[PDB]
Amino acid sequence: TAIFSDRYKGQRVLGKGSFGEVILCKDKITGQECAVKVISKRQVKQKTDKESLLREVQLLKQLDHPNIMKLYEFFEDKGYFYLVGEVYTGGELFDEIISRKRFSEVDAARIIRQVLSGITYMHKNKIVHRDLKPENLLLESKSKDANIRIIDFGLSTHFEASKKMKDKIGTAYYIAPEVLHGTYDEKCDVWSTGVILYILLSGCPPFNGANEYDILKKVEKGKYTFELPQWKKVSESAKDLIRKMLTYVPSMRISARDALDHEWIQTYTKEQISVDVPSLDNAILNIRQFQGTQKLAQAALLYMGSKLTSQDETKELTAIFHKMDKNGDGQLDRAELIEGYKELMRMKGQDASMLDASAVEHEVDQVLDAVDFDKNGYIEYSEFVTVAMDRKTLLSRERLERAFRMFDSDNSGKISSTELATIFGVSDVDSETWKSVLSEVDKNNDGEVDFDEFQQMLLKLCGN
Ligand SMILES: NC(=O)c1c(-c2cnc3cc(OC4CCC4)ccc3c2)nn(C2CCCCC2)c1N
Repeated sequence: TAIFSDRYKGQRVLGKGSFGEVILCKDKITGQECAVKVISKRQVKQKTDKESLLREVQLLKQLDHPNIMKLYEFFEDKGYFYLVGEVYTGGELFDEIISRKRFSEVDAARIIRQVLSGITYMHKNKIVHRDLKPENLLLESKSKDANIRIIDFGLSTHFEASKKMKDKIGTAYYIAPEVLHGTYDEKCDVWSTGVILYILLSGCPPFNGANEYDILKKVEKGKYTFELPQWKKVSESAKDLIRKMLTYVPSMRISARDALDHEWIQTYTKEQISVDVPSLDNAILNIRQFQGTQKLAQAALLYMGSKLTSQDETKELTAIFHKMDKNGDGQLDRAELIEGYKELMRMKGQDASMLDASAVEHEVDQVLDAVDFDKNGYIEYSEFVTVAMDRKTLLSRERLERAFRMFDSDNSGKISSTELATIFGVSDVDSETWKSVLSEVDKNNDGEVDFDEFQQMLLKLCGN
């Protein structure tokens, strides 16, 4: 029976998505590139039986639509599921939108119709997304006219979502109230799209709050308004469609297919009237701020997670090498470093990157190539542990710095206390807890932090 790494080698990590890591992979015979989502059975519960999931996979492989991620293969072993799909290189939709000089109702209507078109297809095949949100909208290439490909259609029905805030951050804004209460059908995906439409035309979520529970509460009540200024530049036709997508009771809410037939869509995507239509400069400003904020809270949580993983892995790795070293010499040699590093993976797992014994050998060699002399030599294990673990983290430590640079749009070097309150609110860190931590790093501060102080705060929030 077939095995994933007999067919694909890993070329590099693309990142961290719902339910697992996504790795850029390459067929060892054809040289075909693919994006491979790797779901750890230890980290994720399954909601269905094996049978039901194999059926859903078989179906998904046969579906085809230009706005839906194409799935090609599926594998399973002891510890993992490997979902193999087409690589897209244009990145998250909202990350491209903030890079934009001009945005109008026409740009929004082209995007929305892509999304609706992909959904209506999937609904005719009886597949609900359930967790539709901006992160699941990838652009196909780095072109300007790129198609939108919706990722993750079908996963929520079979895998139990993380309760960890590092993984659920951003979700509450887009969830349909009926999902909250348990009785949901395909119409939930219209809601979520309705929310994404609202955000596209105003740059503010319709249901908003200081922390996840406060967001959920607005959502379950289902009230929002169009009274903010930027709703002045927007057509009645858009607000009407939003209204019907944000209709509380699902059976009264418009279907995806009927949304595609709505006047706003008819009008704004006909690709004639575009030259005459205002750019929504306020909305795009608000999205830039919304996005920066979301990516910073996300980087903070990952960085804290990575410091904890690192602490855990450093001690474990050190224990494996000590127990290996009958020399009692603290010296260690290459084949053993690999053997121990493998024994680490054995029990930790955690590493989509280390999908085979050969991935490991090469990571050992890269560590040794940053280290001193004689790759093949008898080596002192403690110094190797330091460098191996730094390598693992600093991608976090780097992404953290980068997301703080991006968030600091005016290049002041600082984030104000109010900005922190927002950042920690979205990260669901208790106010008293961070204020407390803020006071212990800089006991003289005046309500703003530099990057080094912000980093020290997060270190103290993860037990350091
Ligand atoms: N297809 C790709 O190009 C991907 C993917 C991605 C996302 N979801 C997937 C979901 C997949 O399978 C499930 C869809 C039905 C089963 C298979 C591959 C996937 C790849 N994430 N990513 C990035 C991951 C880091 C965050 C940016 C997106 C890609 N570039």
